[PDB]
Order: sequence, then C-alpha cells, then structure tokens
Amino acid sequence: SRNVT
Amino acid sequence: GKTTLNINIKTEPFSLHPGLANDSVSGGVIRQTFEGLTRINADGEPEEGMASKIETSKDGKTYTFTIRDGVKWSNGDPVTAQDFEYAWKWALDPNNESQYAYQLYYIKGAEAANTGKGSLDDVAVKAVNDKTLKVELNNPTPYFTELTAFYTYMPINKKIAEKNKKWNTNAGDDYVSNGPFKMTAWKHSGSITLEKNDQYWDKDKVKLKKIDMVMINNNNTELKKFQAGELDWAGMPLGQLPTESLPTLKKDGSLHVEPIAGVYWYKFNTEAKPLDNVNIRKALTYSLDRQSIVKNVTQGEQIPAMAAVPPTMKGFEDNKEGYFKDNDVKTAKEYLEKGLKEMGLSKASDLPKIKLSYNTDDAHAKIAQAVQEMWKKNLGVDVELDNSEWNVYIDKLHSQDYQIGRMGWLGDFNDPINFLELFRDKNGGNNDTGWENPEFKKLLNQSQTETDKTKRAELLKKAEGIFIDEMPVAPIYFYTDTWVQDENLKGVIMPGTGEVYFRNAYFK
Repeated sequence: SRNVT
Repeated sequence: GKTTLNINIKTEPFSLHPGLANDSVSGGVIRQTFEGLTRINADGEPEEGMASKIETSKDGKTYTFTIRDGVKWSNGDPVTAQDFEYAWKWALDPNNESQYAYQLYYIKGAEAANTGKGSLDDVAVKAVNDKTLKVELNNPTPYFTELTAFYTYMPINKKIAEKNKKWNTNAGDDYVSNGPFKMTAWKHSGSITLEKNDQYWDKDKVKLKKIDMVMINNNNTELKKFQAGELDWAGMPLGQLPTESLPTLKKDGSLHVEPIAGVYWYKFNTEAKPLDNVNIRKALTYSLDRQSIVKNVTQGEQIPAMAAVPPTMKGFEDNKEGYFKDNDVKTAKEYLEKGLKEMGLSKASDLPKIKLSYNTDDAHAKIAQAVQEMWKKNLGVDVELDNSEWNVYIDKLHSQDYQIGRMGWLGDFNDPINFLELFRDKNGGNNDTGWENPEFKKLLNQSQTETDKTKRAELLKKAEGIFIDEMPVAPIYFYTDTWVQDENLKGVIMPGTGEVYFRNAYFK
C-alpha cells in the first residue's frame, strides 16, 4: 500500500 | 480506563470503498471497520475472521471458506459468501478502476476479466451457498490467507452497493461494515468517528467504544495535541511526529522506533522526458547521499535503501548493502554523461525542465530539498518542487501526470514479491512508472510456479536485479515506525508490515 508518511 | 481513542489520520482518505482503497490512510480506517475471511492476530499471523473454517485442496489451489455462523453487517443483515463474491468481482471490473485489481490476479480468470480478455463470470470465486465461498487460485499460494486479510479482499454489502453506486462516499444508512468498529460519522477533510460494532461476532473482545480520527496534516500540532492529552498517540502508522522532536523523545525514552517492511522511493515516469532515458534515471539515483538523509534529515533510524525488497524479508537480508553503492557520485556522473551524449547534449544545465513532486508534508519537503541540493551540487541538474494533497496526489502518479514523484510502499503481506509485482505490468494500478520488462515478468510468473523456496527466492532476486538495473524508481530508505503514545494504551496490533489494528486495544 501507498504510504502517506 | 477510558474507552475512547483519539488519533490523527492526517488527511482525507483516498477511498473508504475497500475495493478502491490503495493507501495507508484509507487502510487505516477500513482495517478497523471491515473484516475479511481471515484477520491478523497479535503475532502477525492470519487467523479465522468471517470464515470459521478454511480448507485447501490437496493440490493447494482450491480454498473452501466456511462463513461463520451468525456473522452480520452493522445494520444486522447477515454476511454471506455472496457479499465476498460481489466485492471481489467488483474490484476486478475494469470499469470500477481499482488500483489494486492485480492483488486478485492470484485467482484463476481474475487477470483475464480485469484486462478485458475474459468474463467476470469465469473468475473462480463462487458463492456456492450463503455459507460457502469456493476459490481456485492459479497456483498454490502459501500466503493466500494473508491476502484474504488484506483490504482488497474485504466483503461489501452487495444489496446496498447494487442500490446505491456511491454508498462508500459518505457515512450514513448506506455505509455498513462487518468489522469490530463501524463508521458513524465522516466530515470530509475534517474527521471520522468510529464506534464499537454491536453486530460483530467477536465484539466481546473489543474494548474501545469509540475512535475519533482527526485530520491534522501538521506534525507539530499533532504533538501539541498529544502533549495536551487530546490525542492518545502521536506519530506513525497513521500520524507523524515532527522531525525536530525526535532528539528529545529519544532522550526521554518515550519514543518508540520499529523497523518495518517498507521502502521510501522516488518513482520516475519513464514515459516523460528526460526520465525516459535509463542513464538519467541512474544518475539521479546514484548521486543520492542516503546515509545523510537518514541521519541528518529524517532522524528516524531508517536504513539506506539501494534495493526494492526490505532486508526484513527473509532471503533478502543483504539488501542492507543493496545492489549498488550509496553516494556513488563518480558512477552517477558517468551515467549522466552517457545520457547527455544520447540526447546530443554537452551540459546538464540544458536538460528539459524537471519537476520533483511529493504529497504535502514538511517531512517530504525536507527530503526533497536535500535531494534537490544533491542533484544541483553533484550533477548540475536543476529541479523545481511541487506538492499536492494526498488523495489528488495518488491520482497524479497513477495517471503519470508527473516526472519524479515521492512515494512510500509498505508490504501488504509477508512475501518479497509484494515489493515487485506492482511493477509487473505497464498499466498495473500501483506501478505508476510506465515501465515493464519481459524478462522481469517471466521471472515473477516463474516464481509463482517454483516449489522450492530457495530457488523461488533466487528467481525474485534475479528479477530485482533487472529492476534495479533499469531503475524505474530511485530507492532512498527502508522504513521505520516512530511514535509516542499514552503508555496505558495496551493491546494494539502492529505487525512488521507497518499497519495498525485497534480491534483488541484498551486503556488499562
């Protein structure tokens, strides 16, 4: 998954 | 002990449809509100969730899930095998444009349906009856019960989804879920409230009654709120600590620091000049001083990345050192010169404009400013910066409306291929680079038929080698999770892949 942080 | 948990999720989710979610923010919510056929227990292993029994055929390819007696959505309706069937086919329907459809390609006929070369009817997920889901995979897949715990494999309420195509876009009567919590409010760009779900089968083991998730995209403020007692957590996985505070919080012994299966990388749009030139990509990658970045910029004990697969992933420990040398300016200058020669250019000042993009966040800007400096000093390459809100940003990269783009990737299950198969296919939902390689693909697919674990691992290493050689992305560092918390908060589930489950969390 894409991680915002 | 109080029964409300106050946390920051920073920003508006991409989607709270489990079939569109593809990100930590979305997942942070959905992982509380839905539950799959399996769930992750404290030891980070899959265990029975909506399925009370799981049977695998002798050949390892066919899974038969028995749906637990009495399981229900938050409106009381039963959860049925049909709900799963519909969810999974919904995500694979190309019209619905799930960025995680490829996550379901493990099921036979899944890829054909999604790519337009086959009928959704021929995807081998079948609600045999209300309490029996039958699934046939292309190959024995020992982590399939990890995939069924992942949020793309969540059920959705079929009846309501067929009635209201936009059920997922607002809290309300049309938003129902089957997990330990339910979402009772969602003010867009403001916050989300979750409450214990009284219809959840295992509700007796759920201690929190409410979780207030705020949306503060300001690391400083998050910590202030925490210091004021108005948050019970500050930092990752769902929030973020401000970097200047990590010295202090390490020194007073409050800071938690954990290595996780995740990689921070700069994705190149290989179809946008000048990033279509492999030599330019390598010059930008090799000219990075990652040890500087992790010691001086992020200060979160991150490990320099010169690889895709984190060295936590067993078989891949020597990705600690990686495929190439950090701060390798000599080699970077060689690549630049070669790429410059191919364009009929003499000097790097005369390359076309390059914009480096990230999602709005002071931490990402600090990294981008460092990297921008590295390129200026080491290569003579000018780049201009820009930033976007997270959910818009995700579409900017997916649509390739960018040149260089900050991204981070956490593992969805405990297998090295999760860091590779997202680049298998040119228009893969989570690829973003426009890159594909025939040999890379062939090896990935070969890995899925190889029965010896060590031989399989070698195939994936080969594959990774081709990836790094063509550099569609520039690895920077492998992740840690850093946070402080109210130390009365017990029972939070945080596996090595860097997600968080509050299902059995309490204050003592």
